Amino acid sequence: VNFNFNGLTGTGVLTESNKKFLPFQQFGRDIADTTDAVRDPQTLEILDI
Amino acid sequence: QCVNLITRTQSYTNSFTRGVYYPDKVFRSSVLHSTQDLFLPFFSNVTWFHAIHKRFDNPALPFNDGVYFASTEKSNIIRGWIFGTTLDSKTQSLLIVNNATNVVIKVCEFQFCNDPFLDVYQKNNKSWMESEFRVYSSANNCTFEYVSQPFLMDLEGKEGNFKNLREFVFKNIDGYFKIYSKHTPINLERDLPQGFSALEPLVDLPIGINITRFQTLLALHRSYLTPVDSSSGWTAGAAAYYVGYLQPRTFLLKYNENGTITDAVDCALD
Repeated sequence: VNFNFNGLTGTGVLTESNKKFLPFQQFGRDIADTTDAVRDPQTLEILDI
Repeated sequence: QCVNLITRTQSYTNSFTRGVYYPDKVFRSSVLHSTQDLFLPFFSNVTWFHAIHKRFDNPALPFNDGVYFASTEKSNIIRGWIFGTTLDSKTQSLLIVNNATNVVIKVCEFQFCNDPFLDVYQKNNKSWMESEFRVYSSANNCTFEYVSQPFLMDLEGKEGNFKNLREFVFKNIDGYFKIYSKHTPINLERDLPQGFSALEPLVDLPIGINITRFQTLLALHRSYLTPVDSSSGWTAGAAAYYVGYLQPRTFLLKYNENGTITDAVDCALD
């Protein structure tokens, strides 16, 4: 599926939360400097791209 | 009103590994990454002010490229902050009130006193409700207002040993005032502790202003009564606090699996 989260977009599949984050930490950039984890603009749910 | 202390009359110490904050809003797990920004240089001379409290000063602290403030204080006698350049109702300036009830964030054009501080507050019933007020007393040409949670932890800590330490970082980039806070438990009672911790962004105010000088506010009862000994008891040594300046370099950092800041190395140190 394609996704657009308030600006930045992407295309892939989505997975439930597995990590803890930090309550103002919402992005999930990896060692490859690519976005792969983000939280919902409407709810506090971690999702993995 | 305005009370100025006519009779007016800096113990350099060391900060080991303090002043490390998350440089952005991304999460990296168990990797290493380096950025170039304004941190505290490691092992620098930091100015510990007059370690008494009887004693009240009106110093001149210049602001230049971000300020790291750190002052543990029981019962939270430290309550406010001043940021500005001219302080005589010429241009805009910023004021912070951190009392127990709320937090007040002003950008105003106040007629600041040479030593802004509240004196004496008279009698209601064994309690603290303020009666006297002398910090600006005029020049109220502002229509700005801001309410949030008060950053400081609560008051009336009467333990013999030091228990809590409060550290803040104020950064002025592109008129986008960034405040980094950490309330930490320490029990060693000796200056700046030797340890490693992270700082977190919680307050971001986009305003745009020029700052060259800064101060801070206290609040107490010096006499508790107007007629007897109103204001003559104090001299220029107000309180003890740590102020550090910031320098731009590269500060390569290591993350853990939890994403918490674990270690950082300064590139141009050794």
